[PDB]
Amino acid sequence: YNGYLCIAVAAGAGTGYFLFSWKK
Repeated sequence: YNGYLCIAVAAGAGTGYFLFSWKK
């Protein structure tokens, strides 16, 4: 049930904490 698309990248991006996503 909806387990892909913007999931791998998301989880992959936000795998750790935030990363560049919320670059300091």
